[PDB]
Amino acid sequence: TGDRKGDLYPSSLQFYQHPPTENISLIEFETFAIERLKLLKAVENLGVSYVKNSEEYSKKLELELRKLKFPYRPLHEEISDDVYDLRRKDHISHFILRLAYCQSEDLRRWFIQQ
Amino acid sequence: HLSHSYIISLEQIDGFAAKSFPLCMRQLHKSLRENHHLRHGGRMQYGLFLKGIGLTLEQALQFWRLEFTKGKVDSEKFDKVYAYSIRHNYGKEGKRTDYTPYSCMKVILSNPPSQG
Amino acid sequence: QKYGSRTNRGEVVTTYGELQGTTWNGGSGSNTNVELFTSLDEPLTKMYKFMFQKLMDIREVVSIKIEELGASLKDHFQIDEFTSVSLPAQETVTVLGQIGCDSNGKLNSKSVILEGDREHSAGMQVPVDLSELKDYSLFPGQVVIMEGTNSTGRRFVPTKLYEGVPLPFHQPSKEFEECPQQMVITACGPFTTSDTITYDALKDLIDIVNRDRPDICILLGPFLDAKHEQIENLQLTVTFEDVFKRCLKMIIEGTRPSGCHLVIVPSLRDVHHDPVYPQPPFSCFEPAKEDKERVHFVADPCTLSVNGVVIGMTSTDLLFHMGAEEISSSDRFSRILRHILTQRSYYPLYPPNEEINIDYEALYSYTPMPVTPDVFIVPSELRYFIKDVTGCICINPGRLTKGLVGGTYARFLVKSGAMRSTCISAQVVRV
Amino acid sequence: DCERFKFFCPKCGTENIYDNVFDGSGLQIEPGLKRCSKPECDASPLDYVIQVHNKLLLDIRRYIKKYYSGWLVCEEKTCQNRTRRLPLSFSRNGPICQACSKATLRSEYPEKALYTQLCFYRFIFDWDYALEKVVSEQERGHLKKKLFQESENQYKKLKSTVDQVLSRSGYSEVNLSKLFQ
RNA sequence: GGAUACUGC
Ligand code: SF4
Ligand SMILES: [Mg+2]
Ligand SMILES: [Zn+2]
Ligand SMILES: [Zn+2]
Repeated sequence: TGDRKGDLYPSSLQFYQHPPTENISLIEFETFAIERLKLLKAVENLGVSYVKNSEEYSKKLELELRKLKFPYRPLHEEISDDVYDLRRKDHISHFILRLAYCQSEDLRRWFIQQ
Repeated sequence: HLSHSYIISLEQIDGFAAKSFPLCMRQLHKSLRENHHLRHGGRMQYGLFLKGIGLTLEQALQFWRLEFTKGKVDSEKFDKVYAYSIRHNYGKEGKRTDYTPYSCMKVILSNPPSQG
Repeated sequence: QKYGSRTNRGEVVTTYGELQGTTWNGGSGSNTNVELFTSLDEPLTKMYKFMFQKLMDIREVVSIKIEELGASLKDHFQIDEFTSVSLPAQETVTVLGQIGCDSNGKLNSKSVILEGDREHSAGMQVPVDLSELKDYSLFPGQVVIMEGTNSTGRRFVPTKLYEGVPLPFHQPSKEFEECPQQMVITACGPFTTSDTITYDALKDLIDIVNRDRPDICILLGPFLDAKHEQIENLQLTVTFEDVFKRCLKMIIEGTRPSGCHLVIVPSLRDVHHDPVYPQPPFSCFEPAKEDKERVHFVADPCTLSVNGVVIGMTSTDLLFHMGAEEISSSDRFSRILRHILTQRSYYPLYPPNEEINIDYEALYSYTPMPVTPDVFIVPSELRYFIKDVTGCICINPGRLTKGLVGGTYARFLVKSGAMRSTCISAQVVRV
Repeated sequence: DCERFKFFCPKCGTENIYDNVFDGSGLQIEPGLKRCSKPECDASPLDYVIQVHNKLLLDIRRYIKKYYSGWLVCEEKTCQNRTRRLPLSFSRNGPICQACSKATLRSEYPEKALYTQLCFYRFIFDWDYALEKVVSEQERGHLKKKLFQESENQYKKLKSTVDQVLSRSGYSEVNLSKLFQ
């Protein structure tokens, strides 16, 4: 909690219920959108290639999450600023992709699945 | 465009019409490509034949849409009218029966063709 | 070479007001209070996001400009009702609108159109026939009220052109009644010769400042001209920001002995600054702790208060811009200056000249003239002058450098409540 | 539809067109500003990075001036009226052309055009983006070593200019409250 | 190609 943080992101996992209210930059918008698109495409490819309970699936998904810097593991330390940042990413990116993936039923289904 | 962000074929049908298509289908295809429109009997016969060769519902829909759109008709008109017929030929609606392709006996003894 | 060997150094090329001695001296900014004119509208003091103009927003801004000026003029003239410009009129009707040219060229008496506001005319235009108007002076973007008739429904024929109404002058408070007269030296760019980047004229002006110890020094851009031959052809070995920083350091440090309040006004020709009008103040230089109270980075245009004296200033060459478009029935500069004062905007020309980028929301918010200024600094490529237009002393000090040869600056004395003679004396002098 | 970055070599005077961060394929790939386009010319544009900065600022000024010129063209082919003046008479689609009174005036250089031009100038200097997206695997490996750190730093500095300009553009903040409600 | 409805003007 360095400068402008709060209790807005208690846990890693979330149901994505409350839309973000912040003012972000266009560069941040684009970066978050593309990064989560990469994450979801990786999820889809790994689901097609491997069994979702397989250990290969878990290893590859962890590698992708680490590469794109998304929250995937808990931390019993506290809400570190870096962690906060990651969670914020996740929360905003999700809703951005919602805006991207609500035009057509097909798209909707795909999004939901991933 | 995020979804499109980098991070049997219809075309060969014409080729088949050169060699494999029986003369009936060859005539129907020639007329279709000459005028981009077929009377009801031709539509039924050619649709059933293209179902027989293996053209999937999506493939047949795409082919008929592309062929008819050139005939100076509204794009929405196709989905309004001919989509149901195309679906029915594949047993998708109505009684929902997988209608078999016409047999030569049926074609000979089916509706007698007339002018046009 | 030519500049360094000039022989007319210090020559007074123009004079106005009370005669003064051959030498001018100031208070070194001792009993001086310089601020931005505190009006209802907030001043432009920081960058505003630009490059995003909706045509609807431009329409709204122009329409509200016409509507507001017309409302003030209607109250002043006791006009009963305005009529739609486009509708036919067999009898005489009063119409409010703005002038324009029917084509892209320069306005002439046969190419005048009147465009009404959204409230009274739905934004419709009408051609204007100036055959029945005996005296007129029109420029594009000028908000006017005219009495005329439109018998054919296709051509408006004005018969009366209502005169402009300037804003009232400022009524100074007594807080500055006992303050002495203040000396102001004003100069405008370019500050370096066409073939040099050494700022020799600026050094001479700084020497003059330290010699005369004025109370305020108003420096108007450009400080790093975009049209400088060295700049355009990319012969500079240092970044634009570095040259501008060096120039500002020279100005500020060199004026330390004089203790003179510096007012820096940007120019649209500043190659290192944001190219948008109204121009935000410079923000790339942080004065030392010993010069923070002396340096004022103001916006273009600026309305300054100096011990109660209101000075309007703009770096934009308003006179050159409007002289190319003003049409008159029969002093041209005095007419243009009166037009500027009566329209109550520091840039009433619409469409603007080709050399100025106008953000119309910022123009609406930061170009209204709060009052009629006591002194109006309007540097121009045209000849230097000191004119008295409707009681306002309009000073064009020229430009410090005119090509290869040295230019001119101006010095004037201002005291609140003098005699309306707020400008005791003024002089355009050679560098 | 965006203009590419034109820089005249100070030594030879030949125009260099830059449209990507990297030029060439395989191990022969290097940053565009490393070598001149003229084989006989040994001058490295990376040496004259002050001049590149100045030319970039001049180009940005040129594009901003083009946008604020406010040129409008009638969308009707048979009219194609070109005017600087925006009329207050509007239809549902926008300004009504005063030459024909039946068609809409469209901006010759809309805001999207300027935004895309600035984004392209940022793109042609985005080292990290080029490495991730544009560059291949072997090329990425060859470019992710030393011997290019100085070029990387200069490219970062040059991208800082376009980033600064874009930060001052209203076409640079996204209000997520307005999007999600 | 056919069949079943009911709006309009
Ligand atoms: S209907 Fe049968 S016999 Fe007649 S041309 Fe076609 S395939 Fe040959
Ligand atoms: Mg029919
Ligand atoms: Zn070269
Ligand atoms: Zn037109």
